[PDB]
Amino acid sequence: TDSIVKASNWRLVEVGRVVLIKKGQSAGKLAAIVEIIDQKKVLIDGPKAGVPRQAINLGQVVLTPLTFALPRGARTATVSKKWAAAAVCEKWAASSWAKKIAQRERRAALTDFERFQVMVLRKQKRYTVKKALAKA
Amino acid sequence: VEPVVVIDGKGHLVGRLASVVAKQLLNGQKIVVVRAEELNISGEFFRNKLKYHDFLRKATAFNKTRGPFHFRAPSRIFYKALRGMVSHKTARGKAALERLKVFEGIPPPYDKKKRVVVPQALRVLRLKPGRKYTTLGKLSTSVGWKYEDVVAKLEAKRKVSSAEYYAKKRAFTKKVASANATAAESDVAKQLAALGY
Amino acid sequence: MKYIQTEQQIEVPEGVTVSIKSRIVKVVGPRGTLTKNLKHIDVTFTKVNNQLIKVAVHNGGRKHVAALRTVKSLVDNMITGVTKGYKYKMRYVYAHFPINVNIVEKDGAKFIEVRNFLGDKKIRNVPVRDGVTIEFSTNVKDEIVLSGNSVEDVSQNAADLQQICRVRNKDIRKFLDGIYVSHKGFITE
Amino acid sequence: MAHFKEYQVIGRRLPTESVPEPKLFRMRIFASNEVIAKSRYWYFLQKLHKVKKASGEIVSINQINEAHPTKVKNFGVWVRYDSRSGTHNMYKEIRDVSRVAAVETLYQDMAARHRARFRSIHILKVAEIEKTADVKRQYVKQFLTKDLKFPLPHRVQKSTKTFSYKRPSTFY
Amino acid sequence: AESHRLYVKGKHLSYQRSKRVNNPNVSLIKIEGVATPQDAQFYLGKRIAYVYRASKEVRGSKIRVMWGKVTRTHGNSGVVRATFRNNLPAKTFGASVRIFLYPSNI
RNA sequence: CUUUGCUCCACACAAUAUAGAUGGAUACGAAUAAGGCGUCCUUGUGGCGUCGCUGAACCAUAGCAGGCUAGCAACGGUGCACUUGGCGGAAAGGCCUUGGGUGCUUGCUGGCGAAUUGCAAUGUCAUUUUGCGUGGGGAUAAAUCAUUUGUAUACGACUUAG
RNA sequence: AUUGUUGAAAGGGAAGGGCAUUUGAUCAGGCCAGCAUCAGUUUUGGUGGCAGGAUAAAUCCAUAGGAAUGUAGCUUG
Ligand SMILES: [Mg+2]
Ligand SMILES: [Mg+2]
Ligand SMILES: [Mg+2]
Repeated sequence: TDSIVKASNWRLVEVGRVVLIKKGQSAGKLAAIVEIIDQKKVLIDGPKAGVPRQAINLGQVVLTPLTFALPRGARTATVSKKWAAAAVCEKWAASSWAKKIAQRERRAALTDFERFQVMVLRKQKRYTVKKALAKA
Repeated sequence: VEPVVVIDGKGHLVGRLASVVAKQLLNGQKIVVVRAEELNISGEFFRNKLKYHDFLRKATAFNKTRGPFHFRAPSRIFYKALRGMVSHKTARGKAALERLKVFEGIPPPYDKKKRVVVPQALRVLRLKPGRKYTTLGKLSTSVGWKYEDVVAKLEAKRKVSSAEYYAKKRAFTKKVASANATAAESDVAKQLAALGY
Repeated sequence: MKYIQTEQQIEVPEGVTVSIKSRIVKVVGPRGTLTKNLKHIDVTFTKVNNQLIKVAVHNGGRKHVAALRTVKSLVDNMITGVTKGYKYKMRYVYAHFPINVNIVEKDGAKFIEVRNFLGDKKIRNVPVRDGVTIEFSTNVKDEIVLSGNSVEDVSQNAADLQQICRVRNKDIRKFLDGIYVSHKGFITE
Repeated sequence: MAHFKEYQVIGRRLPTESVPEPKLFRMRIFASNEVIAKSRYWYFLQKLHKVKKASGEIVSINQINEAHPTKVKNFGVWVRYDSRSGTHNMYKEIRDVSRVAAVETLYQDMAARHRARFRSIHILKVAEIEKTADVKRQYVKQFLTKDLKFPLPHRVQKSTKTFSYKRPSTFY
Repeated sequence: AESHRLYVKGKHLSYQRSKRVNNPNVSLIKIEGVATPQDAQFYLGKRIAYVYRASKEVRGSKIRVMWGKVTRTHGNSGVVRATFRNNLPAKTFGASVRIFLYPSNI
């Protein structure tokens, strides 16, 4: 009938690939790939976030699933125009990945009183959840 | 953090795992290693067999019972690697090695306990893909270990029991994750989401 | 130099159906089914359409990229075997002593038995690998014909037979006796 | 050496009474600081001209920054170096955003592939290859194809802790 | 609650030393959760106790204590140096110590 | 079968001394050029969706080291002892389950207590091992020497018999 | 020297010794700490103002010219 090979559905280093910088002074910010230098280096640019145009080792970055249309070697203003058109910031903020990053940041920020309030609320949510597991 | 750590030896590199275990014990952490028969060594099988034969050649000439002793079982090959990375002739070193146990397969009581891995020693994260490697059970059998088949029979049985356990927990995890989803869109759940929970 | 991308194409013909998952290839055609574990190579298979599979290496050295065309051939031969099949012909060669070949059973096993090789009283036995089919051609004198889906099984079984009849302690330029492969080919042509 | 800068260094023989305004010679020198740049300047001048630091003077040393430090360029680089046996010329090609980045790579390469230390190497010329047709090396050419994409298979995330409670995935 | 702990857990790893000479006047302590010297800076000056048990009751207890303080960081991995009023005994390499949260600067 | 010896259990009371408790060792297997989870159906090397980018988790967690009391709402959670049935021999000595009992409940709302350890001092809460005394059960031998044998033997040892 | 008895203690192919502390035993004549404000020496952070250079180079803006790993449009297939 039909053949059925799988895939392996990799994120590609390509012009327009959005990346989350992991190491350095821009760490945590997004940036687009603008040109490919070699197997390990790429030129990135993150005008919105304030990541300066720069050559960077792919080891310092994590490829995200987001890509947007961008000409090879686009200058910063062009990157900035196409980025906001493509709605890259909002697409990122909707991801489970971004939400986890945010959650981790939120929990880290909690006051000792807020931690106390959290315990009291979890005790409450637990009461009702465990009541529902008894029925079903 | 845990009062005993149970490392699943499978898929780890002998030396890199040995080096981490040795340091943990010297720092006063009890460790158990299981599935020592599934441990790897970089280098093709033949090379590693040749190295083991070089080791077998070594013996006290005037009386072979005076050592060195050539243990063949996977667990004891791992123990040899470890013993070499600890000052095992001192009282501190003897104490450190009392904090360690190594087993082929996963005997009781450790069969019903969580098993961790050591990423700095995982073969799949360490070796360049394409590089050849030995599995320690095969090596041990070739140099005279006798219980490869018994361990394999016992491990097949344990995995049947374990798959049944998992099937049940995976079912109970649905009921929970379902009941947690109905709890969302309550006032309490929305309040918790504000505070990062 | 690491090549960014090398790629081979595998042409799937009408009757045959290639399944691939974690590098375990199953081919299924008219003549039957073959499988092949390729977990010993880092390649990526991809379906273009129902008639074309691509196989690619990314960022590969000279030795890695050499493997890729091997992978193409091994999968192509699986497909040939399960449509056209494989058929190796072997002739017997002898000055004086007629080599005497026939199939036997040793506990429902199957064995190519070779008697009288250079007048030897030893009886030579060669297992018939599973999925290989032996037959003695009538039109041609002193010809055995091995055949099967798997070229690796067929070809090895012929080599098993060629090699059992090696001549010892004699000058093999003179003593040319043996059972040699005369023709590699397909069943349907 | 280190992370390289590029310097213009300009020197001359000291004025005599006979020759009150000697000819100025300029070099571009890659070096990690000015002190080394001046030393290299004399090292090379003395191979070319009858002059030496004692009988000469540096008139200027100026760092030369890259004109377009975030344009990707293909550089040709001509090199002379000493092997253990002899002395060889070599052309290599390097793709980078600056001459200074190209030279860092060149030096690292010659060390890796030919075991040539800094002392053993002379950079004869470094030049941006203006057109893609003129790139002569397959290892550069392959990065100049249209709509180049590629995956990074087999990702290894470095762990902070010694133990991990799940087998890791190498997916990307 | 179940927990009553107002200290961070640590382990006595070693005396300060070169390859072949130790200095018992300084101990090295690994504090749980501290992976860098930057993080270890928080614990500088905090009091440490090694608590241990004895057979003979003295001044109405069978528990004894050796007090010290964290003095500075050690290496790149969040180990700290510490000094005790009397030096820690070498038998305790691998033993647990308690890093208190006083004197406080929060 | 008499210094009431031996043993087990419960309970005190002593000593003992710790390679080092201080909320929880929180269980699939397999792959990694691939997987997990959910879902659907022609049940497949299936379709669809979703997750990862570390446990920075999850669970637990408020009360004289956690007191004494009054209600509300649920009929849930949890401890202890006791029962029901089952499964576990790799070192099983544990996992699960029935039923009722008895506490506790911070799911929610009240009342009373806490001081002077004096501005910190581990400020004592764990875990072994053994003895000793009470009460309750339970059990009622051997080995060695000496003698003896010669399948044994320098002597011990060995092998026999009484 | 060497020995007996008693008492105490340790003992996986010597024993003995140095530095340090734990434990036990023993013993003579203020003892042990905490915080604040300083001083001497030093270590590790946060943050402010200035100077230079191609009075950084860039980005950015304006403008002239260009091409290709040739965008739109167009023409064929
Ligand atoms: Mg043997
Ligand atoms: Mg001859
Ligand atoms: Mg001061």
